[PDB]
Amino acid sequence: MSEEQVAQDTEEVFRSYVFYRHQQEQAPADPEMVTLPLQPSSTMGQVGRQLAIIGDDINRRYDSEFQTMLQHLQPTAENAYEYFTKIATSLFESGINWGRVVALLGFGYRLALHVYQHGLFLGQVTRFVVDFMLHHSIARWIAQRGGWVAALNL
Amino acid sequence: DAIIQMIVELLKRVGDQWEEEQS
Repeated sequence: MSEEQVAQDTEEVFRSYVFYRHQQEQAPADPEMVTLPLQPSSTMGQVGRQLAIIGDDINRRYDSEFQTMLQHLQPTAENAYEYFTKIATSLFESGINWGRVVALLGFGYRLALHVYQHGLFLGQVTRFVVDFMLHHSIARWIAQRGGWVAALNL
Repeated sequence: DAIIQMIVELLKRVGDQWEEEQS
């Protein structure tokens, strides 16, 4: 499986992940997490749904910590790319595992939610996630392990 | 940069806890 294929899968996984996380957590949420195009029957759509379900407990455990941190980081449309890239790079500095790959999806979700709540961005954050994983060689790491479906089979 | 590294530390902790529980 190619890195470009993983990148295309990543967009679908993240799109579906944010839909199901939004629904799981029902604060103003971003309507585009509902209304942007979505194929719930697709293969990667189902992977993203499963990742959201799996992560519900851990996400609730750390919700207050992340939101206090994001509240003080104050990400905006102007600096979100810089902050996302620095966070994502440092996250993988000591190594890649599926937990950390999935945690980056969760950070993307929280980042998109925060910028919506405080400004007037989901499409952009989607590109940040896909492009980072592609160019930083996370996509290769995923391809070596059989693709995104491997995340459901630890 | 301080809060960047604070977020990174939490994501690493969240991710490693996720990995172990799913494994």
